[PDB]
Amino acid sequence: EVLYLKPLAGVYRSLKKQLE
Repeated sequence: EVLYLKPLAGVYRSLKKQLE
């Protein structure tokens, strides 16, 4: 995870529909 690398990158991706 590295503090917030994976937490912000998964939450933001899925919401923007896998970041279209």
